[PDB]
Amino acid sequence: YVKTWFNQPGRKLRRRQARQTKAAKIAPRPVEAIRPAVKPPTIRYNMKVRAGRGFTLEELKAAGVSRRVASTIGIPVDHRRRNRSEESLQRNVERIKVYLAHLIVFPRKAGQPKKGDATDVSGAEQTDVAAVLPITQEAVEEAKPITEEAKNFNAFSTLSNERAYARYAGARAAFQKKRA
Amino acid sequence: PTHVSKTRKLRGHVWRPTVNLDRLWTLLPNEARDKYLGKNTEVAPVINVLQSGYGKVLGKGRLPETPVIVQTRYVSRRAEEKIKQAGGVVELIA
Amino acid sequence: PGLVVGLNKGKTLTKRQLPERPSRRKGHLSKRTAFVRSIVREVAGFAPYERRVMELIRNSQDKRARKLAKKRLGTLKRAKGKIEELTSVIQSSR
RNA sequence: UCAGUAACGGUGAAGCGGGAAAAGCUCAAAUUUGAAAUCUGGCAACAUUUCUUUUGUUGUCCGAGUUGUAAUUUCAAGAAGCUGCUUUGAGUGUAGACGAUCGGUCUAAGUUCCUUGGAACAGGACGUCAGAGAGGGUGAGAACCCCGUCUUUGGUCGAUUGGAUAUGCCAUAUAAAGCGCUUUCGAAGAGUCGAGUUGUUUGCAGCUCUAAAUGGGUGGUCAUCUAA
RNA sequence: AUGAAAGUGAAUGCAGGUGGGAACGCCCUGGCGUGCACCAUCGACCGACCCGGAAGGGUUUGAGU
RNA sequence: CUGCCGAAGGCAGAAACUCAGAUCAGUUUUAUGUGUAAAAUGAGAGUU
Repeated sequence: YVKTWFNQPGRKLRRRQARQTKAAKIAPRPVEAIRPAVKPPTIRYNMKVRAGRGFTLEELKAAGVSRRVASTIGIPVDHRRRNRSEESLQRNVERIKVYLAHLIVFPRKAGQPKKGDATDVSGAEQTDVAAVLPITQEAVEEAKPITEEAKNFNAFSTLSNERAYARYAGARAAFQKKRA
Repeated sequence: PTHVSKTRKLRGHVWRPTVNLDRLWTLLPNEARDKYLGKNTEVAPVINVLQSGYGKVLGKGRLPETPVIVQTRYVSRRAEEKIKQAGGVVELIA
Repeated sequence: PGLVVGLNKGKTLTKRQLPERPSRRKGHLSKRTAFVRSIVREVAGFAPYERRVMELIRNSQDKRARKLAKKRLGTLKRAKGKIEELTSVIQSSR
């Protein structure tokens, strides 16, 4: 059994046409939805930022948009993800805020901009999200002045201590519980 | 190419990557080296080997006397006071 | 300590208290289902091996009682879960 | 890609990472109890159609159904009060534009002269078209004889439609829904999980036995999921 | 890079010296410098092994700086 | 198809660099008893 790749240009052309057909069908709105900024879950990749599946309920509520209408206006919602730190919270919150600020909603039934809509909608144009919302990387630290207490601070001497504390943590954990 | 083979004449014949301090200044761009190396500035340049893809920094090479802050998870034993004798400090990143 | 190694190893950030997830709740004992479980209990009775445990406990041979209960169920935690329940029924009957 | 790595004794992954594509949901478990509000079928009209061939609407009768059909709820929650802001059609014709399917139909210029030859579609001379010098046929190598080819992501015919825009008519909201609070409760799947044993390549099956409700599963007291 | 593994994890001395050594230069054939690569030596450093409580001591070790 | 090199009962060739040598010899002399050592003749000899 062998799997040959003689249809690689054909697959590439078909995917491009499918993207083109998708764009033509839903032209008023961007062809890619808004995605949250999310950090990979490992020690090898926790220094980067990538695109998550969707926002969380806490982020949606903090931004002020309900989880019901969020799907309608094009904001994917993830019910599994949870925010364990405010740093991620206001990070995804400001992603939604800039999305909403740049967002224009065509009024339904074309009678009046009922509450949340756009008065002038003639400026419709299909633009990708990445241009308006360019996902970034972790902020690289710029040059800072020398810190004196850090200068006195050795470095890995500490990592040796808390390491030895960690390895023999059960050793003294026993010691206290047995003598108490 | 079959034509240049041997049978055409046989016819009928039957995770923790590491970096040494010699390469620490290489990580900073050319602009940072030009605007911080070899001169005396109150603010010191910072090197983040973690953002460059390095887990630990090891101790092979020398350094110019320009102070520099090294952000890393693990640091080598006498590489620390290699920074300190060079005038910089290793500030450990989490 | 904002450190890579230690009992509190890792980065230091502002921790947020997560909202309560409803699927974490399962296993709780509602008052209505507890009442209904009482009604079926008094209308159905107990299984044959339960009756043997009553006899064993009323004879006060608890070691054999827990041994046979573990043999019947399969796990010590289930055996203990039985024992406390049928002893709890015992003083109610008394 | 991890990776021919972990693992097993030659077999041989998966997590993470980068991409292609993205869309979420529905029940059982709670009383509508001031009202079975639900549904198939028979009969009679009204319709509508890719269609006299399709699909429905209303009225009436019988039946199903209280051993539970409707509405609300599915754990991301949710219900019950409380609150003051916001939102609303499972409709029916007319017109233009915007696409697409089917087939109908439209296309630029030598057959001029001399030699060879059965035949010129060959050679030479004099010319033309080209958004068309791809290909095929014609008595030998034909852009200009013919079909086609470019124009064509188009003009012209008709018949359909798919979605929107403008416009008209019906609907009935005495309602329904979203959001912030609780002085509230929060029902969640059993011969099923699980254990012992035998069999197959943890997973599955046979058999003995057989659960629980902050319980159960998974990973090294903690973390994460909520099966049958 | 080493270690069974946790792990640690490299120019002392021009990134160490000695001799040979290609080529080059200097004169005045040879001598002189000069020394690539490479080869003989050679000390240090990274470790695993041992002693010491990091310094220091081994003449053990790795197709190591 | 032609040419060149060419065995074996650890070989032949290829590449990388020594010394213009006393560097080797299916050899003969000289000395000590077929072994060893230090004149003849021939050859550019070699090392991983």
